[PDB]
Amino acid sequence: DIVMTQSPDSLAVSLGERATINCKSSQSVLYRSNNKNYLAWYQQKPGQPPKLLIYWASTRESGVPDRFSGSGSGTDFTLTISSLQAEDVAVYYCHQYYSTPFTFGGGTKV
Amino acid sequence: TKCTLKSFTVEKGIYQTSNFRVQPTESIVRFPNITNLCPFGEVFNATRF
Ligand SMILES: *[C@@H]1O[C@H](CO)[C@@H](O[C@@H]2O[C@H](CO)[C@@H](O)[C@H](O)[C@H]2NC(C)=O)[C@H](O)[C@H]1NC(C)=O
Repeated sequence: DIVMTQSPDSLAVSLGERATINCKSSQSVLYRSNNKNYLAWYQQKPGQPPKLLIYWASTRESGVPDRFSGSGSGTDFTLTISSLQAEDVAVYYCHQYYSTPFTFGGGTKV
Repeated sequence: TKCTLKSFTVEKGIYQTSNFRVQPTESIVRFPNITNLCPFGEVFNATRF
């Protein structure tokens, strides 16, 4: 199918700085009839089901401050977090929805 | 010859009646040894057209 490589996996970075998580699947999970990249960024605090962060791999959804930012195209994608806070010790994932079967990321325990 | 000339009696001569042709004794097929099936699954049967 579409096997995804998400890097890095063990982000241990101090507070306040920037950080970036890139994703690289085997397939180029994109579309041109609608120039929308079928791919999403999710995050999860331990103990809860994960939460949606970025849809179309680029666009921001409500309730998301600039502590999250989605971008990417082709088959390379980036989740950039501008500043860190105390509630962001969480696991980040990427997830395709271009074509079944759907896949997730390996995780990123920040 | 009688059927060619449409007569029950024929006269001394040489007549051309039909055509001779050797017949195929065997049928052979030669195709490449390609083996992998074809990716019709991910063309006809795909989510995003
Ligand atoms: C995707 O499309 C193919 C056609 O290229 C379909 O083939 C099916 O294969 C399964 C297993 O034999 C059977 O249900 C039928 O042979 C086909 N389904 C039909 C006619 O509805 C199938 O829709 C998909 N292929 C697979 C492996 O799921």
